[PDB]
Amino acid sequence: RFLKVKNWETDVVLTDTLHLKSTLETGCTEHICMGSIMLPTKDQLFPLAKEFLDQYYSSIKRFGSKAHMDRLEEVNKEIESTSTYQLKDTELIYGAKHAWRNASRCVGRIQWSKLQVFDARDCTTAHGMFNYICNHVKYATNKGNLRSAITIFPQRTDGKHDFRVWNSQLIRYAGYKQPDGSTLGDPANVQFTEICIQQGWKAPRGRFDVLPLLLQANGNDPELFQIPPELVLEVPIRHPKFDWFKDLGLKWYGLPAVSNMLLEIGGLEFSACPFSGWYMGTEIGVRDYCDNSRYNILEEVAKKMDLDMRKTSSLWKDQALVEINIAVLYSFQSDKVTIVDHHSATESFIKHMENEYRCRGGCPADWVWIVPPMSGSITPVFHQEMLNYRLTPSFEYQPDPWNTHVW
Amino acid sequence: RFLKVKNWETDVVLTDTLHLKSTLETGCTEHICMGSIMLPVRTKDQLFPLAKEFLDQYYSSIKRFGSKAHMDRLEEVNKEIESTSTYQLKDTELIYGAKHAWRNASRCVGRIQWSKLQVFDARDCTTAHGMFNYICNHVKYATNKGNLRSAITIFPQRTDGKHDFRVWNSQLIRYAGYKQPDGSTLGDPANVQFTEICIQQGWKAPRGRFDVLPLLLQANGNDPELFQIPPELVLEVPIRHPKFDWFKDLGLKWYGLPAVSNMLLEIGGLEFSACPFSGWYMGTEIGVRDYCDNSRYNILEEVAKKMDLDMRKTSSLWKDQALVEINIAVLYSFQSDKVTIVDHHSATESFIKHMENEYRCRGGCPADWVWIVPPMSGSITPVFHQEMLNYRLTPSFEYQPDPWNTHVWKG
Ligand code: HEM
Ligand code: HEM
Ligand SMILES: Fc1cccc(C[C@H]2C[C@@H]2NCCc2ccnc(-n3ccnc3)n2)c1
Ligand SMILES: Fc1cccc(C[C@H]2C[C@@H]2NCCc2ccnc(-n3ccnc3)n2)c1
Ligand SMILES: C[C@H](O)[C@H](O)[C@H]1CNc2nc(N)[nH]c(=O)c2N1
Ligand SMILES: C[C@H](O)[C@H](O)[C@H]1CNc2nc(N)[nH]c(=O)c2N1
Ligand SMILES: [Zn+2]
Repeated sequence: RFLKVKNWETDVVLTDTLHLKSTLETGCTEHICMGSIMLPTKDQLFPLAKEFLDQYYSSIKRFGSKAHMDRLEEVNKEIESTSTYQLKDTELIYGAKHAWRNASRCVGRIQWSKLQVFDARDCTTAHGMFNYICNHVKYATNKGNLRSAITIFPQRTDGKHDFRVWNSQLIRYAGYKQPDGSTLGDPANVQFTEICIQQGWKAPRGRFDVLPLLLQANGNDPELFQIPPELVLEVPIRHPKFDWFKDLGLKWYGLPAVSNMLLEIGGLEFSACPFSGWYMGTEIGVRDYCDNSRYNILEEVAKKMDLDMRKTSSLWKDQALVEINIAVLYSFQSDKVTIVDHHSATESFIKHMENEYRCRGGCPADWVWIVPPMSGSITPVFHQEMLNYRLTPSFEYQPDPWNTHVW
Repeated sequence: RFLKVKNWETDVVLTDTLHLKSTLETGCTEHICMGSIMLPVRTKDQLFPLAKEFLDQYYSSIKRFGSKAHMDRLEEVNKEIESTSTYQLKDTELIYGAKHAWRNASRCVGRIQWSKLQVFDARDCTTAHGMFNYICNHVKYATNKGNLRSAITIFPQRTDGKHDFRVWNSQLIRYAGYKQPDGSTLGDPANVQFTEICIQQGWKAPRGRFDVLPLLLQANGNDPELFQIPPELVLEVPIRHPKFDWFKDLGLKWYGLPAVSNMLLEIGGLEFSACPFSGWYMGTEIGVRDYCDNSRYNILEEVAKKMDLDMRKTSSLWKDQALVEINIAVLYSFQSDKVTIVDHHSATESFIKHMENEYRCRGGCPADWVWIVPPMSGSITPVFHQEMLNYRLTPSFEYQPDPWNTHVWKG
């Protein structure tokens, strides 16, 4: 019931007590582990609200205070009469910060307490959402000195009036098919790009076209908006050795901003809650550039380096992978746009873990996601046992709106 | 109940029914996943159903389920258990069992080869000297002058727990580690403790960076005895790099035969505590883990310096750069010396095919993602994008405590 996690590089052992507060389920059973699967009412709501308020008031050293009891009081009254309740700003911010703190797949959580929270619960229209999102992008981007942020739109009422950002990220590149049968741009966004087209986007059928926002306010049909170019900070990718690298014509954006997730706090659901931090270099160079079903530029780079691509055993893929990632880090650092390498990030995360074990009694962590997609075992997290479990407040996946939307 | 795993590169979806035949616990619960945790005397009582289960499996595989031969065998095993509190496996069952423990080994990326396993039956063995001879023959057979063949040698099963056969080495072939008084380590830091035991047991240590350890062998629960593997049987490979000539001057070499000697093989309820097995190396086991782990030989810095990389900030990716050249070196050296080795691209690609073949013909393939994904360049291998289910089937290989922690010393 009290569990130990060992680091096999340092023999450091930590004891987890925090998992005993876990409420949600993992997909795993005692007969089967699903650790590598990507996705495994008034009476319902009051316990949830209670669990949250209890931990909020505990966090501000006022557990069992009259203020605490009064709040539980007031919230229960509100639920019974209204079937829902509203968070005070202090609770909202605490909840958002803790949803990040509890995000077991996020390596950047050492930063969790410095989140800037934008309260957009007063928003009513897609133009309103657009304004808030532009403000978020500009704040977070900060001319390249990135700052973590979340913007929180109104909570779900009866599920017929949901606020949704249809984009998976605020800033992504379009993807179009060709009669050539190949794929132009980012293959990840082919389907979303088409929904932009059918809704009326005028695509400039290029390779790196910043997608428009598709914004749904109050269960209404979603609308298109172009993010002001001047707010989208982009980075041309060059190598600090290979002059020919720039001729590949690669660029990437500075702001990584997840916008399709669901923020759950005290039983309330915030279906539109885009958030951003800053890039770990591998996200771009390993995943975005080298994944087969993404930009998949390995062979092209490999040829330009004149590598022996006859046999896999020359490790030409590995050699090219490294240089691409060198270039990404270099390009971002040169243009003074915040970025972290996987060595520094994972080093920070081990520090955060030990802090969390020390000051909270544990830290949920999904090893499959925390270990970087290159050079796994030369980063300290590889050797770190981790326990994965779900705490609330939380960020949850939710279905794509185009499968659900009653047009 | 059916379970689907998806490959996120190819969108190939597979369906697992095999997990239903899983009995053993995983460590995980509905509330916690222990997928990244490394490690999360049997009565006649529990023994017959374990025997029956195994023999039902055996007889299904040979298309003789429910046959008279099947029924007579259950009867025979039942009677033997009831009167002797245990039983002996036929040779055919042993072979079937060992192959299937390999097949079920969820952490082994090499399982495409599972049906090709030379099984050596050493159940007639009674002494440490006898064990040494059997292990010598295994090393010679498996090495095959560089053309490696998978093999396993099976010593007699556990009886009362007081007469265990054990190989105290973790691998048949490994280099000594020596803690120096200044806190540094000469040789392989992983084997410091075992090296000390050996020395205590009377081993005369040459005290160099690459000393092949002696075998420490326990027969029938007696105190273990030291033997030296004949050097001529230990195939080694000097590490050089195809383009960097200073690389050979690092003085590196490795042995060619990877052989695990400390696991327990469970078949039909019987426990085989000494069952050393060997395959061949995936290059990253040596180049990534053995050389570049901070807690092992740890040569990244020295390699990096000699390459004149920018080592001032990690963001130069000097570590990733040195790591790659070292792994190129390991592959180059082994191929050049005609010693069997597989790169992680080839091995993972084959595993995906194996795994897909297993879903069709078998209804599943238990796999541990945390272990199947290679310790470098993970996402440019197909396994990274492959959802996998982990569960425990028998026959199986299991961990067991190190024998120096449990052994009752005779004198
Ligand atoms: C500030 C620097 C940050 C860094 C370096 C960072 C790093 C990462 C990385 C590398 C991933 C893996 C994503 C993938 O491979 O798809 C991730 C996922 C995630 N991050 Fe962060 N992050 C940061 C900020 C944030 C913030 C501000 C939040 C929320 C307030 C957050 C919440 C999450 C969540 C919920 C996931 C899981 C996403 C999923 O399941 O697809 N992160 N993070
Ligand atoms: C023939 C080529 C083989 C290859 C390329 C191969 C590859 C591997 C690799 C890379 C690992 C991970 C080891 C680690 O990181 O500690 C492993 C583990 C394992 N393999 Fe193999 N293997 C082969 C043969 C075999 C054979 C012949 C057996 C048994 C009959 C076997 C059973 C296992 C088991 C039980 C493990 C898990 C060991 C542990 O948990 O420490 N493999 N294999
Ligand atoms: F389960 C899935 C199946 C298919 C696609 C998927 C999308 C998952 C990969 C994306 N996860 C977020 C990636 C991302 C992008 C931009 N920024 C961040 N980000 C920002 C701060 N922290 C993370 N993360 C899930
Ligand atoms: F749970 C643990 C905690 C700390 C160390 C540990 C040892 C792991 C490394 C051993 N795994 C086997 C390594 C190995 C060596 C030589 N050959 C093979 N090999 C041969 C065929 N298949 C694998 N494997 C476990
Ligand atoms: C199938 C497997 O779970 C999947 O490929 C995961 C592996 N680990 C990951 N890790 C991160 N950070 N991001 C990912 O998208 C994935 N994908
Ligand atoms: C903590 C973590 O489970 C541990 O370091 C694992 C990670 N994956 C591994 N994978 C392989 N093949 N071998 C290992 O020793 C490990 N170690
Ligand atoms: Zn699990």
